[PDB]
Amino acid sequence: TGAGTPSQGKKNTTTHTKCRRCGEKSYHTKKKVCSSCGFGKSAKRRDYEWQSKAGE
Amino acid sequence: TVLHVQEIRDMTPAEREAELDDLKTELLNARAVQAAGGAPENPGRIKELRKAIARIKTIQGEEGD
Amino acid sequence: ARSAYSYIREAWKRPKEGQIAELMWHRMQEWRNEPAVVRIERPTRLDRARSLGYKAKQGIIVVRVAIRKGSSRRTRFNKGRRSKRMMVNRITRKKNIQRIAEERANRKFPNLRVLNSYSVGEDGRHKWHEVILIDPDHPAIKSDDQLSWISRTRHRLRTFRGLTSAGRRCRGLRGQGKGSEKVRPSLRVNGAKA
Amino acid sequence: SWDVIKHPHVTEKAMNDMDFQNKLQFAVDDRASKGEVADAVEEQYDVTVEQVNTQNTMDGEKKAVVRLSEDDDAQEVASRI
Amino acid sequence: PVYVDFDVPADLEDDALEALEVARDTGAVKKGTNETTKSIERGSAELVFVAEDVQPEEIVMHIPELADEKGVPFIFVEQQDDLGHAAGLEVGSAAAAVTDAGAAATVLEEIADKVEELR
Amino acid sequence: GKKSKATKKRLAKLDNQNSRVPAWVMLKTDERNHKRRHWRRNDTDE
RNA sequence: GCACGGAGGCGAAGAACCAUGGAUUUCCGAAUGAGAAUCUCUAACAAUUGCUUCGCGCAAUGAGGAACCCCGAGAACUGAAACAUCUCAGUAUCGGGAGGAACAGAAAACGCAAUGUGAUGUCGUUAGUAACCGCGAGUGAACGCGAUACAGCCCAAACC
RNA sequence: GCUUUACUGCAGGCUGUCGCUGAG
Ligand SMILES: [Cl-]
Ligand SMILES: [Cl-]
Ligand SMILES: [K+]
Ligand SMILES: [Mg+2]
Ligand SMILES: [Mg+2]
Ligand SMILES: [Mg+2]
Ligand SMILES: [Mg+2]
Ligand SMILES: [Mg+2]
Ligand SMILES: [Mg+2]
Ligand SMILES: [Mg+2]
Ligand SMILES: [Mg+2]
Ligand SMILES: [Mg+2]
Ligand SMILES: [Mg+2]
Ligand code: NA
Ligand code: NA
Ligand code: NA
Ligand code: NA
Ligand code: NA
Ligand code: NA
Ligand code: NA
Ligand code: NA
Ligand code: NA
Ligand code: NA
Ligand code: NA
Ligand code: NA
Repeated sequence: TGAGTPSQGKKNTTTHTKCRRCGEKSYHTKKKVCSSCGFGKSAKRRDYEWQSKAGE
Repeated sequence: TVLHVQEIRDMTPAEREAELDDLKTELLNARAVQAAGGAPENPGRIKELRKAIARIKTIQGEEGD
Repeated sequence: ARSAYSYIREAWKRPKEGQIAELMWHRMQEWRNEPAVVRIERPTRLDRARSLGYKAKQGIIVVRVAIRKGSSRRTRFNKGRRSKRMMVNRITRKKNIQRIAEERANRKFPNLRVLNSYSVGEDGRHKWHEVILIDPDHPAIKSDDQLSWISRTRHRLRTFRGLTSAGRRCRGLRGQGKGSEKVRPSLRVNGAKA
Repeated sequence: SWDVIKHPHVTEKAMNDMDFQNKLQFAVDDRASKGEVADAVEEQYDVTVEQVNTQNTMDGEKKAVVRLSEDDDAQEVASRI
Repeated sequence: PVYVDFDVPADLEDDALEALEVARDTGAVKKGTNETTKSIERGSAELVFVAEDVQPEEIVMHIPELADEKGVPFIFVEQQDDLGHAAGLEVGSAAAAVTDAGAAATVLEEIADKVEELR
Repeated sequence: GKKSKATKKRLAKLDNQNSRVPAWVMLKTDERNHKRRHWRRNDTDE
């Protein structure tokens, strides 16, 4: 079976959903953790410095 | 408009509540007429009815009911 | 005449001698069955605490903290590293155990602030220190002309910024002259070179 | 504080229920239970509510189908508004 | 415990505390370990009391040997608050000193004897 | 699929946001809905 | 309101509009009764603490913020025309935390060695000087001086 | 990337010593 097109057919699972905390569709409903704001893992909001050029 | 602030304050706590429940019903019947696509409207009032209600509520808080 | 305190001090100069020696052998046994952070009604070293700022007053807390001995508990590298940085065993942290203690204690008492801390011995693997903490919200401390300074907002979380006792000493700020070129007025401002 | 009744839901189907089954349909706040819907209705129109059916609509609001006792007449209650 | 080498019978203790109370009213007494310590050093101490329920034990450790090399007699009390109350304090006390008894210099002197004998 | 009362509310808003700028606004502005979302060509969140 | 339509309305009971103060202020959210993709289930400072009338009674913490600041963790590409110490660099990045600024600070100092200076930052200079270093490549201060601004105190103990 | 008696190091294992550690 091709890992391409023919393997695209089984993708009827729901994972990342609208996050109750930040409103982005990144709340992983299996993990109960948001990939965007960290809701469900961190009380503090997710944020890293590599999200921007070092000097900015 | 047809209902000023002085007049709301010249009411007794029991008169505002009576006036309130009065406006709420005018409003509620206004909305029913609108919900039925009713044209006998006068948009300026359904708007006023909301402001009058706010004022009354505002005063109720000021006077302590 | 010598203060009664002066005796408590004298005894602790050589914690492995005479009476205090047998006291430690006794205590530690109970200590090793105690938690990481245990509040205690009275300082084991009265002279010490009082000397540091302690007072048998409302809003003043003391707690004994157990920290593991030895170098840094470090994980080996999982990617490319030059020999110099393939280190594991001999690497030691730049924060002394006493300072770790101060922090652990402080976290256990979120509303309190660290005043000072002192050692109370160690066995083969532990190291115990007692930390004096203060409730910057309790009047009597707000009203104490000798401690009310710690109630100031500018002092929120003193330990975590190293504004402590051992904090400043650990930051190499002891000397005012030669040697402190990279220490004062702050390690970070000196580009982290001490 | 929110009010239970929002406004009368008037549509061809609502009409049929009112004319043929003595039922009044309303747009009610979605936090309102059938019982709350029942009381509010009786108090607002002075009638006897027999049964209430609810449905959360694809309009973001809750719809309530209220049946009045044979004693009352929906057609008449609705005609005064 | 570590600074306690002999046990004081319940009764002896009572005669001791009894003497202390009359001491505070008839003579002079020092309340608190510090004040107690200075007495032994300044020699003005005739009889010194030391609790057995003191924690930490460092606060008192020195009393015994300090008193032995100063000739001043000392006795052990079991309860810390009994010593306090007896000395006339609303709080407890780790140690006390009878600085010149009063209407008890007799009974007292004999308690010192009873203890010396208690080895 | 089984949707919840909250979900249903959202899908609902989206459907509404999928109406066209009323004619009157055209006149009142002397003269486009950039948020037009087809159910087949577009994909909603969640 | 943007927004110049239609209908209607408000304003001399001084509206619009602006300033300050006040009312209201759904749900999720540190999110704190418990659970949950913004809803639900049967009184709530959840959790950790301080005081304690030992009762959540009185209080604290939590999270945010453009960067700045302070305390910890800590690369590699690269340079050395290879490369290992060295360099990139205590940089990037990561953990913890404060403020409106932080940090530092009233000598167990300096050491133009003196019959001298006199808390601390910072700026200019001292200086690519001294010092480091396969003594390669590279790395790199301080005292002092001139300025800015200046400010000096509180415990522990002895004796009570 | 991989290999090894290539160069340099780093974990890990074994072993001596110190501290925990005391009585005859
Ligand atoms: Cl702190
Ligand atoms: Cl000079
Ligand atoms: K390198
Ligand atoms: Mg693949
Ligand atoms: Mg249903
Ligand atoms: Mg439609
Ligand atoms: Mg909650
Ligand atoms: Mg390389
Ligand atoms: Mg190279
Ligand atoms: Mg600075
Ligand atoms: Mg070369
Ligand atoms: Mg360098
Ligand atoms: Mg110098
Ligand atoms: Na704290
Ligand atoms: Na250094
Ligand atoms: Na509606
Ligand atoms: Na779609
Ligand atoms: Na508001
Ligand atoms: Na709280
Ligand atoms: Na309580
Ligand atoms: Na090269
Ligand atoms: Na190469
Ligand atoms: Na080198
Ligand atoms: Na000169
Ligand atoms: Na390869």
